[PDB]
Amino acid sequence: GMRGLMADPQGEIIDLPIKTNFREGLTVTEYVISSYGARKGLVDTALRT
Amino acid sequence: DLIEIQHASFHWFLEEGLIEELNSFSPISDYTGKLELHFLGKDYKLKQPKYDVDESKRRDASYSVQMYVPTRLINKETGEIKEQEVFIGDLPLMTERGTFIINGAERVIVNQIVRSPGVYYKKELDKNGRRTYSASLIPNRGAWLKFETDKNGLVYVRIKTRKLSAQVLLKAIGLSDNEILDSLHPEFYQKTLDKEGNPTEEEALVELYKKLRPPPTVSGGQQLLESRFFDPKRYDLGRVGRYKLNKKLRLNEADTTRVLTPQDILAAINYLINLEFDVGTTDDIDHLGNRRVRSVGELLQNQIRVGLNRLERIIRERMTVSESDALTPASLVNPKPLVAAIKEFFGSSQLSQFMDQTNPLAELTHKRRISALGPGGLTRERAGFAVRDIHPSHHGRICPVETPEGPNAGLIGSLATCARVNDYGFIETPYFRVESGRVRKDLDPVYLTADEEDDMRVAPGDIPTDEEGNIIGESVPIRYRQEFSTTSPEQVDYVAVSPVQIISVATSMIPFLEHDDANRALMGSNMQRQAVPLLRPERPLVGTGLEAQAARDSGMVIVSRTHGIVTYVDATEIRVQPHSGEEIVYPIQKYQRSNQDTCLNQRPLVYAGEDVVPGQVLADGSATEGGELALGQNILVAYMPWEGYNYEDAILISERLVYDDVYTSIHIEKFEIEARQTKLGPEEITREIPNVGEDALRNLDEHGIIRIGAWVESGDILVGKVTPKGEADQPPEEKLLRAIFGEKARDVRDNSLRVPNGEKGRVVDVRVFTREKGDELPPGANMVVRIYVAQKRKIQVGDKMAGRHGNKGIISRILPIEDMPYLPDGRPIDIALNPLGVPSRMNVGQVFECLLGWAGENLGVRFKITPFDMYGEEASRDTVHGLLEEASQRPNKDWVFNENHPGKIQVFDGRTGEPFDRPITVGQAYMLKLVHLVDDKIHARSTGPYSLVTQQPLGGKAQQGGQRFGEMEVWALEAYGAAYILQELLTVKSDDMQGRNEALNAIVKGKSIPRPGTPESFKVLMRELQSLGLDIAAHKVQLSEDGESADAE
Amino acid sequence: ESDPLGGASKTRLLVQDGDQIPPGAVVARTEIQCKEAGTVRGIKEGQESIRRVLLERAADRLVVDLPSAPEVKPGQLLVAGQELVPGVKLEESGKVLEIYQLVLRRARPYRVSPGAVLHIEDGDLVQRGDNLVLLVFER
Amino acid sequence: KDVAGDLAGEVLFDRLVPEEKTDRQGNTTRIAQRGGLVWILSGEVYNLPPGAEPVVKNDEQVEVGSIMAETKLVTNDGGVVRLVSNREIEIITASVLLDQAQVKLESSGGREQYVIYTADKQRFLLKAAPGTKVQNHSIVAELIDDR
RNA sequence: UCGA
Repeated sequence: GMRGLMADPQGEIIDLPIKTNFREGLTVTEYVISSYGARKGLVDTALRT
Repeated sequence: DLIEIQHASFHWFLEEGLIEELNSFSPISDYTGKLELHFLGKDYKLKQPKYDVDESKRRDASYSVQMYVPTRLINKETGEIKEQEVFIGDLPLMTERGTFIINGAERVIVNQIVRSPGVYYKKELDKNGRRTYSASLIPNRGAWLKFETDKNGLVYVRIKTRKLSAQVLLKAIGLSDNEILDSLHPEFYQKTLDKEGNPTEEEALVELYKKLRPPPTVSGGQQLLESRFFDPKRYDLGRVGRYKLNKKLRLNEADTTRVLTPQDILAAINYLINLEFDVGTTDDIDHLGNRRVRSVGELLQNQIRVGLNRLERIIRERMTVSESDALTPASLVNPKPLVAAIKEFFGSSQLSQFMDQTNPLAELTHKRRISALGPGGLTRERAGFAVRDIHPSHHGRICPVETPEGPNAGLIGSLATCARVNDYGFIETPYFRVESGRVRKDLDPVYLTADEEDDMRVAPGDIPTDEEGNIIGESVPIRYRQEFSTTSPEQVDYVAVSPVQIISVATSMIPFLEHDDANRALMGSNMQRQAVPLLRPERPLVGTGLEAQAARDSGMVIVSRTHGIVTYVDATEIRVQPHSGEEIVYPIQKYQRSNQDTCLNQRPLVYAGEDVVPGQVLADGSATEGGELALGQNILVAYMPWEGYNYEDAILISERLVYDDVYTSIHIEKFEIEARQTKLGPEEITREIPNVGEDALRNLDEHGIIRIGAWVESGDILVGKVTPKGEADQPPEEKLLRAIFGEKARDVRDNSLRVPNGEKGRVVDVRVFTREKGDELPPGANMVVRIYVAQKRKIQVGDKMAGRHGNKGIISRILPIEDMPYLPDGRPIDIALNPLGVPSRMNVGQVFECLLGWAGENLGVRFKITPFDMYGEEASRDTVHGLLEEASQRPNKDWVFNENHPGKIQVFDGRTGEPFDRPITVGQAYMLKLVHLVDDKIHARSTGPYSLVTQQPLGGKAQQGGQRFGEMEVWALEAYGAAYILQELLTVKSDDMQGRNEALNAIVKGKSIPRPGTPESFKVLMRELQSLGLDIAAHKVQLSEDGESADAE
Repeated sequence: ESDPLGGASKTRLLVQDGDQIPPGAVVARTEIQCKEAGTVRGIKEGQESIRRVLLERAADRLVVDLPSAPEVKPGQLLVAGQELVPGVKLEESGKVLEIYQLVLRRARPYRVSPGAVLHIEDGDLVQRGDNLVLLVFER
Repeated sequence: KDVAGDLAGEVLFDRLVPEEKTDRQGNTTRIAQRGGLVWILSGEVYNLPPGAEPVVKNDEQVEVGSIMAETKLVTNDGGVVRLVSNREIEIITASVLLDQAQVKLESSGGREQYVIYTADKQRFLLKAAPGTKVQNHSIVAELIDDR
């Protein structure tokens, strides 16, 4: 389906969505937006333990 | 070139960094003024080294050079010039790969990222009140200027200590009342001038001394303020601190770099007052325009600066006690505090790290790491959520994917592919100019230094362009002021030069990166730096094309430089002749030991009589194939669950990977022994050792040392060493046993070097380093023997294997080829992977890789697919399914592609011969073999060594340690009913000198005894609390008796 | 070098070296050139207020020549989307300059919610991409 | 919510009045009780330095490459300008030059000082140093006396 | 520093 609306590293939802998925392939613009949530989900795991 | 932050930094130190440190140190004077000492820094020698690059690694030395400067010692009264070259210190040189050799071990210098010097303003709300603006003038070295602004128009200056009024500092530096208000709006400054008095030029130095140093002195107030910001060799803004002052405050003067100008303090107050008038920009601490990086050329400049300051105290303490003349200038300079300053930075500092040399990918990555820790950076406890996240200014400079997971999640970054650091210490990214909707790809890039945020509009390298005409797309997504937007293509300014500009050099080796998740691409980049070099590597079929550039920049690939004709090629050297002393020899290393117990073997590639070009591969490395890099093998894979053998991330391989020497690596271990000097008697290496017969004295050459090429197993003797003893405290049992059969005990004790448990191999280097041979030895040693043992390890059950997409696993079963499933041509299946881990982790690119490598298997073409496309849905699915249709058009291969199920074929079972009910996806996967083998994880202990104080078992595999039963493990047994297991694990297994003897004697005899004694760790705590002044004791509550119990006695 | 929003700055010296300069005279004269020509607007009424100058070029004024009937008011703001007379529409919003070819100066309106703090005045000059208002809302 | 502009030019207001509700919160606020529409006209905006003066008044036509703003650089209290090889200009208000001035660096005894050998058979030692400041009623030279 |  659709990837959705990702957010900033501070928490602000960007108005530019990611209309593709992991089968169609993301763009270079849609890859750095998805990296904001992957880094946020990574550093929140280490502080959770 | 990918290594420019290490080569250009050490080149700047050898011509600009070392000259600037010696020019500021010179000249020096005495207390009276009799003689003066000044150096000539721009004429140093930098003589030849002592040992070779490979010789310094085995001799336990450092590849260093001696530093000599000419020194002119002049005298004030009597005219005399004493010119003499004096030794300064030992400086380790950078090798051809960009590394240093310290004590025989290769080390790197990790680049550390810190804050840039300058003025930074920040809006701060301390409580629910008014808006307060702060300031911070950060220098390169010295004290800080922190200007704050409270409510009701009160601007204060804080110079760690209590704050003070702004008029106290502004008048003590030397100013008038009319020189302040003319360059200031002055109506806001009247509120802070009312409740501050109005001091004169001399009515402010006294009050400044009373609050900083709490009798005031008119001469003490000037010497205190000048030593903080105006004195040389105590306050430095730096070359980049002057650049940031003239940009933020917009100053006209420049090139000061030494003394803080008092006009700059007035400009920082004027920018702070105007922030309340809604004009001016608030700086960001996480912006890369405010964050600098430093390297070996800068970090060595601070170590000689603190090393020459220790030399200044001895040079001034020798020109005052010796009141006589006729003294040599070579005795005034003591090299001992400066030698120990350089040796502390390269061997004892945290930022000089142990180099990872598993494969050439980890060697290239470790020289480009960007860590935020070090002596002057950050702390592991002071790191927060904002410093570990990704800033929007990291686009193309720092890799957002490659970072280690766990504790250092975000603090240790990696440099990107096209990133470059200038002379000021800022990361730059190349960009192509776009003029009227046309990418000008004709000239050199611009290399913007992160100034495209508030001024320029930057498009990434993903937009469809035409052939020099225009841009195809009508809506171009750009980034402007750290926000993404889609504007017209005629309004853009710059465009990226490559789609791999964001990712690093290790993330770029992953094909189909856009189809994988960002969490699994983090793991796929880390597992690629742990792959062992195999015996015969193979190039990938779905490679990205960047493997050829990373192999040449690693330094382990012999390249040509002469454009000549190859004459002689053997397994040790390659001899060519240069043309437009004409016979150069390229040496080839054969099976050299690495830092991570791997091989560094090089193999010849060229033949005799072949034209070469500058930049051609002459001899590839261990983990390098012809030209490109090769870290694994291309073998068949199938995504099907077996009978529980691939249940939870487990790997099922075949027996064909064992006898074909697939995933077979060579590991070379190194052992160490030393014949030290015992004060009872000198130790020597003999062959006739006591209590060892002919079962272990077969490989010795009547010298106590083994020969070359002897197969050693677990429990042998490498070096037979004896040690004299002087105990003479024999028990009465041993005196009666010896008196019967004779055989009186000798005065020596067997201390022979032995092979540890689970270790075997073939001895390849038995190099012995003794005295009177031309090498230096440590004190308290007579003979140093070094043994190198090489072994050939195959792939077994329990080893950790992984791919390029984060699909790690551990092999649990090796099946024969008749039990594995087979393709309809009769070819069996190597790996039977589990398809359940694919859709839960979004590993889609590993399905695109195996389906494309299977198309390249039947064709033999070795595709090179760059990441981050082209037409949508026409570049990944129809590329794979279109090339699989071309492989099915061959008359011999009609079973490769099917019309109903495209990426699937019919697989037959190997045990029963019946086909499966559903078609299975097959393909050629590229798997790697990691360093986490099953041999390094085996540890067991019955009874070994014990601790020094608590008398508990030790911990470690190399010293026969025991497993720790921590506090979370006690809570599980306390939640159980296991009270007797908990008392056994705490008393008879640890910290009891009496209970361990009776428990071990009970098992051998066969009758166990209950009631263990008091543990030793409680009696240590009892004596420690009594030494703190606390009368703590244990009593008995028995009938009419309250007596203290003696737990120790 | 100067920025793109600044313009072209020149350096010229009125007097040479080795002369008799009177006290209270000019020494250097640095002038600022103009990229595009037009009519200077947005002059400040108060003295000693020189921060930025406006240069309305020829491309900033769109001319629309309708043949049916010119129906416009002096000082009226036209929003693109409405129809003046039946038979023609609009494509660019802005203000009208002259009252048959009606020229339109290009502009873009912005709606401000009531109760919001603004950081702009009436009659000043703005740049491309600066903060103007601060809209407040409840969520 | 930050609302940034897209074009540059003159700011025009439509049915929006400002209000000064000054309180002890931040002491710099301006709210609008009736928020209407704000308009931004078109035109190129060129910023000026704070020391420059605008020589073009309102409703004046400009040409391509003409003069827009001339900076008035007036340095009073100076009569003679002197420069050989430098970047910043320097003006000199007073200059003195005594007759028969001949200095010589004949200081073989101790430290190097420029002894002024004038035509009146006098040797003046330069007590002042090249590079330091001098004030009113200061010592600049001192002659050597055999008596 | 690196694995879970």
